Amino acid sequence: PTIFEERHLKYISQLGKGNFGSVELCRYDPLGDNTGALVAVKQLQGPDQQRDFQREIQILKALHSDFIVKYRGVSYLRLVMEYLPSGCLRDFLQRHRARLDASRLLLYSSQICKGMEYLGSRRCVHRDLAARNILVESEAHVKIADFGLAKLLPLDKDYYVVREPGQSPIFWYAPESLSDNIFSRQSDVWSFGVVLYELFTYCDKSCSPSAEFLRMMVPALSRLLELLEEGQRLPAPPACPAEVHELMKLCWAPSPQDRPSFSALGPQLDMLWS
Ligand SMILES: *CCC(=O)N1CCC[C@@H](Nc2ncnc3[nH]ccc23)C1
Repeated sequence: PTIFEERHLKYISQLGKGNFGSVELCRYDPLGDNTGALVAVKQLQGPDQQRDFQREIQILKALHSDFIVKYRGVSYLRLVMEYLPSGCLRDFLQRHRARLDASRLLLYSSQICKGMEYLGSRRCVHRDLAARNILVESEAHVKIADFGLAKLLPLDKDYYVVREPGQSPIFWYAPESLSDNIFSRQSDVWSFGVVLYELFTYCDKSCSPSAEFLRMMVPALSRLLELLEEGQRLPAPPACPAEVHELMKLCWAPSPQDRPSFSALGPQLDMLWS
């Protein structure tokens, strides 16, 4: 049930790639007759990376929420998760933009905020919150995924300092992450603000965090950190409700201690409805 025999995991396709592993679509088919259930299987494509992967597995196994991708088990080596055929929220928002209204965007925002609130209560920093890392379960249900960069906060420290700088697109990182590699539940809040912006632009590539920050934009990271320190922010998405934009601005407070908490954002997102 929680142990998946390797010989019964039948390879179908690649669901994703992202340093230093792959997510594959597999069918767990012990009968070998193509009637078994579909599963998403993560594996490393390294000694420290192996320690990193086993930590990811321990983090995800211990998470139990409707807004967090379900852990199924392991195969001995590989992490088995539930398969969400709708895939990432980024690509989903692009294919269904003429269908999802403000209410719907607000429902996804609420569900993600509930998921982050729960991660925070687990002393877990996600570090990579973005629409491409969030999965769609159904039309009215999103779940947070990709815990490959997630960190557990020690009981006496509310932040974590990363040794080597990030390998993710710089446009989701908080100023303190860009300058000092400081990651905390508050830097996750900053990233959540960028997710709100992604939602309200339906992840449109022309006004995307990368496209729009680059045109507002010496190394690029230092230049982005300069824009941000001056108080420059991403513009309100086209037709964005003022209140949603005011929330993104709060998430984007310069000092981590001034950003609203996930528990304060939730009732506010729910009040705007869905
Ligand atoms: C945006 C493309 C996309 O759908 N992605 C990014 C690559 C990894 C994919 N992960 C994934 N897809 C389906 N079901 C999953 N369960 C766990 C991880 C899963 C998402």
